[PDB]
Amino acid sequence: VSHQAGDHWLIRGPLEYVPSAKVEVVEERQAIPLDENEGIYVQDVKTGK
Amino acid sequence: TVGAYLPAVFEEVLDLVDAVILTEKTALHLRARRNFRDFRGVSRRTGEEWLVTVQDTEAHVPDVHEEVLGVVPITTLGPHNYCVILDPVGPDGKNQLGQKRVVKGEKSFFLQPGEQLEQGIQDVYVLSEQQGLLLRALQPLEEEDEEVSHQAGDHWLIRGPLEYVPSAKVEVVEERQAIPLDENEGIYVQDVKTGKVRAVIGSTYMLTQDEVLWEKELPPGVEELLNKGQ
Amino acid sequence: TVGAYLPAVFEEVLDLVDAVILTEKTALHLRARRNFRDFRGVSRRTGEEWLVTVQDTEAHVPDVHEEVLGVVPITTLGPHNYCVILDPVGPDGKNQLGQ
Repeated sequence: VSHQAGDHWLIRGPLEYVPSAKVEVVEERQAIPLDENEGIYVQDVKTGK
Repeated sequence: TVGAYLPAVFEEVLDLVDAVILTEKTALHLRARRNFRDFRGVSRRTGEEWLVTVQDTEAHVPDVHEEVLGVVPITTLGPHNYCVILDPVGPDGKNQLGQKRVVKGEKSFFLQPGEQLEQGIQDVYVLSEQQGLLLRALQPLEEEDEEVSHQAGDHWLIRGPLEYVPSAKVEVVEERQAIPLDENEGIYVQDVKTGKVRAVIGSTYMLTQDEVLWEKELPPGVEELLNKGQ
Repeated sequence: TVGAYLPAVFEEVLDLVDAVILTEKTALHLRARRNFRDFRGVSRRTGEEWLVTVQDTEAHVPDVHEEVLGVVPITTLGPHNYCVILDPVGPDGKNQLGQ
């Protein structure tokens, strides 16, 4: 896979990661657990939706 | 010559001069006190200045014709760095007085005599999708960027996932950022070139080069009735 | 030469230099005071720098041409460790400045 300068992407799951010299770790991210009745509101910042 | 030197009767001994040992992080800056051909046979004129570097010799004993002006540390640029060189040396080996050269990237070099950096060593702009720069042309740009031309005093916007290093002919006017808006939300924008005001509604928006945010005034009772009905 | 050394009339004795004993956890950092060919025959330029390690010799007597800068401890990475090296040495044996 290829990425342009300034692009953000997410890596997830059971894995080992060593940041390449060309990559900055922006933040640690964690999944939110939700039962069939529970939810969250999320904003897609690229489209604002 | 190594060993004990015994001077001839008319040779006055003055002092011992030790070598300046060069390293790939340093260079020696010299000036000619008179005309001569140097350590590598290059003809030097009076008051001429140059650098000696490891590619010439690993140690130099400064000649009786050479004034040592000092040791010059290497300017190192990281992959994400740039710098602007004032009075840069040209192809005829002379300082290009009043001009600038912009240097980018994984590069290390010594500033030649009379060169200096405009603002030291600087960071490349890395812009995300939500970011842009407003740029001003100080002089005409012809094919400088991506097969587009700009007149002096033009403004334009660059946006999105890119690296940017401003050409010597370009001023960064401002850092500019997109405004996120859901399908019912909006902003008023005035296109200053035509003067027209419009509502931008329902998507994340980046103000193009001509535009400003426009403030809508309401009659003095209405602004309260929007809060009371909120 | 091992044993008692008797100096010739013109040889001024200065001092005894003991060997730096190397271990697989250490290396000796040296600089050349002048040009020479070293303990393994490698040509050294003035102000050049290098490391001596157990793979070269188990003990090293620093030559009169070699300035001892110090002992370098080994950098060990566990299976779960990583590190970033600044100005790393390239294929031509020179530091890649800024990389």
